[PDB]
Amino acid sequence: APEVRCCVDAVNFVAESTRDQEATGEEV
Amino acid sequence: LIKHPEVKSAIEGIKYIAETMK
Amino acid sequence: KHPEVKSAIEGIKYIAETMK
Amino acid sequence: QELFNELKPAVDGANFIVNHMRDQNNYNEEKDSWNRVA
Amino acid sequence: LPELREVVSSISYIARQLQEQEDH
Repeated sequence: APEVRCCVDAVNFVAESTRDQEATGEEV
Repeated sequence: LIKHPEVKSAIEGIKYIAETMK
Repeated sequence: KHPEVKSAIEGIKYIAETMK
Repeated sequence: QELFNELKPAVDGANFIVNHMRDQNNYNEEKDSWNRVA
Repeated sequence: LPELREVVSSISYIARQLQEQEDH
């Protein structure tokens, strides 16, 4: 179902945003 | 799962989180 | 058991460990 | 359906997380409105 | 299903942390 696709994409987007915040925080 | 309102609310919630942080 | 679902699971785990 | 009964705490937690995020965003929006008034 | 159990544990931990933040 498309639900699986978009929910997985949203969760992955949140994970990558967290990773970017950690990398930015490591540079600071 | 499809008929349950809580699962749909949770799905739309994760969509809301993703869009708001974007 | 697609790679994307496992990636999402690992992302949830990463969020939990980050807050830990 | 043991699967849904076992996943129900996860659904409740996700809904709680969503409600927390929505309330926080509304709070921040009202703070922004006060900033614009200032 | 260790993956789903780990996901449930992570979600429950996240909710617990946010509830602790709410009380604080």
